[PDB]
Amino acid sequence: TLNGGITDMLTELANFEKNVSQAIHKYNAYRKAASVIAKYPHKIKSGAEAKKLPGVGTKIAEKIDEFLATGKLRKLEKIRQDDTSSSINFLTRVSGIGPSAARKFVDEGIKTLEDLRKNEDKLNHHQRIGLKYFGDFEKRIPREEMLQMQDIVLNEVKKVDSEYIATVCGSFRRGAESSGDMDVLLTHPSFTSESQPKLLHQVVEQLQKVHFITDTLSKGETKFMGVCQLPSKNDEKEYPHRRIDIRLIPKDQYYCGVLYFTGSDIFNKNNEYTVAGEPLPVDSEKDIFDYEPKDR
DNA sequence: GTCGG
DNA sequence: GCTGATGCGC
DNA sequence: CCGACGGCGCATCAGC
Ligand SMILES: *P(=O)(O)OC[C@@H]1O[C@H](n2cc(F)c(N)nc2=O)CS1
Ligand SMILES: [Mn+2]
Ligand code: NA
Ligand code: NA
Ligand code: NA
Ligand code: NA
Repeated sequence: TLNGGITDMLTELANFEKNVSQAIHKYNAYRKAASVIAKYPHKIKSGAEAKKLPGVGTKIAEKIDEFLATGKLRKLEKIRQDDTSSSINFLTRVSGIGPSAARKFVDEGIKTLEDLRKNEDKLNHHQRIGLKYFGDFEKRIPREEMLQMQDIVLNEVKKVDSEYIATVCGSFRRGAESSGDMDVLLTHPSFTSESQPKLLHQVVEQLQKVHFITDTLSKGETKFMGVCQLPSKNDEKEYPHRRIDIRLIPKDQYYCGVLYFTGSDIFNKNNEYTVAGEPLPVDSEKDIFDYEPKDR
């Protein structure tokens, strides 16, 4: 809301550091700064005022000054008009195209999605899938669809083996009314940290079998990443294709896993598996609290 | 780019 | 053919 | 001044 022009500017500069300059620590400096300014409850009137906040320093303060005087940054204006840099930044929006792959393409004169379409042969598997669903992957998912998606996953996991346990984590578990993707945690009593069968593959295969899963970006023994889609009517309009992650965790580390991927971000910082220690037994998420998703 | 040893 | 490094997403 | 700044699974590349 307040400082939005400032926060948009910073997030834009951040994206240029990451995607074009390949300077990841500066990308995080701009994001840290964008985040503290976003939570600052006043409208900022000067650089010096901003500078007081942790993560805002001399250079960001002078930039805030230029923006406040002119509504612009010479530097950002210039790079947006720049064909190379601007194209590199844009292509990274395609899932599977990082900063390195974006620069090689634009060096060969491949600058748009149309150019990408004409050169399928030059893309790897992840990248074709990302191109194909380019607009779908940017859409958010309504809760209502997430509940329908949840219904399909719990039903089908349970069909393969009733001893599986599955939990849809992320913001959704925290009760959020939209979500960026679907993250699912899976375990099975026979998979323990000190032990294993194709417990991921059988679940992925059942969901492909009923046409919930439509494509595969990556798939190993522990982690699957891919695309899914709700069924529609022949009459009604098609659902967008959605991202879905599935992680197989051992039973002991499960509730430690759930806790971690359920979050939120800020809440956790207050490990994933959990002066070297010795591994404590957990039958539930509350054993950890001992040693509620919604209010987070 | 910002922080802090 | 194998291992170790890098790119990528999150 | 000058180094830290996050870790991990999977796909794919570089190198032997
Ligand atoms: P995605 O569904 O965006 O995020 C869920 C989990 O959060 C963890 N996470 C996210 C992230 F963006 C970064 N950089 N690190 C990280 O550990 C793991 S996936
Ligand atoms: Mn997610
Ligand atoms: Na500051
Ligand atoms: Na990308
Ligand atoms: Na780049
Ligand atoms: Na995810």
